[PDB]
Amino acid sequence: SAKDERAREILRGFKLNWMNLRDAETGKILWQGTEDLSVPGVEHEARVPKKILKCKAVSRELNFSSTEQMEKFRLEQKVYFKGQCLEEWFFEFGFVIPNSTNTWQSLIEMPASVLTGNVIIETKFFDDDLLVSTSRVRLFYV
Amino acid sequence: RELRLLMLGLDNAGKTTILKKFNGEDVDTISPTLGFNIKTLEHRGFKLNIWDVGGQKSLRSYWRNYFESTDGLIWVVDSADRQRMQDCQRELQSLLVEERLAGATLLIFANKQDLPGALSCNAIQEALELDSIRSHHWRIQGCSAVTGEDLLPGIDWLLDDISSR
Ligand SMILES: Nc1nc2c(ncn2[C@@H]2O[C@H](COP(=O)(O)OP(=O)(O)O)[C@@H](O)[C@H]2O)c(=O)[nH]1
Ligand SMILES: [Mg+2]
Repeated sequence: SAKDERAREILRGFKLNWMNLRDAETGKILWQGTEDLSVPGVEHEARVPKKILKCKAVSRELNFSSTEQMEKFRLEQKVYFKGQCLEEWFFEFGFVIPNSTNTWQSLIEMPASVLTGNVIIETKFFDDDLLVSTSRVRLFYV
Repeated sequence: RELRLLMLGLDNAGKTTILKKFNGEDVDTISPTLGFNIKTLEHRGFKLNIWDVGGQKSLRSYWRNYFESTDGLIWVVDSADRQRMQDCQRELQSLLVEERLAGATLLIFANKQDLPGALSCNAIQEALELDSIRSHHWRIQGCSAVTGEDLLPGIDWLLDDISSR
């Protein structure tokens, strides 16, 4: 159907270029992952300085591209420790310009051996209710 | 509630540098915005969603898709680009008569005041016809996004005015 064909164009034209973590207080990037964050057969992971666990303020930034125009774009980001919720963010972008590259950033306010390897940042992007892309990044402190 | 601030202006006005400078981030590797740059943060107890949308000619036609629910409009001007000062004026006045932006507080950032040929605030106030503006509370604030000088005075006023509504 035309509708299914259009949604395939949307999915095919979307790309999460990079994601990073900054110490909000200083504005210094603690870790930034780039290359194919949403590529198959790869358990995306991040080696971030454990000192981030001492930051009272952390900012997380995302940069994504979309060849196709979208009308009700939004993202759902949840950070888990196994099954428990550490964080959950939502954001309605709405309109996304065709052939655009965009950035979104939020200022976010247990040991390290227990966390490391057991922390996942799951980002889901939707256009109304069409799942455009899913991203999982397992965190390792230091 | 969260406040939504929409930052627009011609390309090269310095919108992105102002936003990064304001958040204490490096502003030496800033490139043209080909879409939007959104920062969600808290300042003085306010939770803000600041939308820096690209100002290239090709992108302005999409600006209107982000007008809904805007509490404050931040219009950034390159104080040293006297050339496009007329186009700048027309774009702004066009925005001021938009229905989905009615009541929104207006902050005019006369940016790049660190540059030699930077027009005064009075000059920009005249060139942009701000005195005729009467459908929106407004204030012009000269500033420098590279040094960060006077960015807060502008933002702080904007938040105080919006909250009083
Ligand atoms: N000297 C000086 N340069 C600035 C200032 N603000 C921005 N720039 C420079 O102007 C260019 C465009 O800035 P940018 O923030 O990307 O503009 P935007 O197009 O409005 O997002 C970049 O080369 C910036 O480093 C300022 O206040 N003073
Ligand atoms: Mg920009």
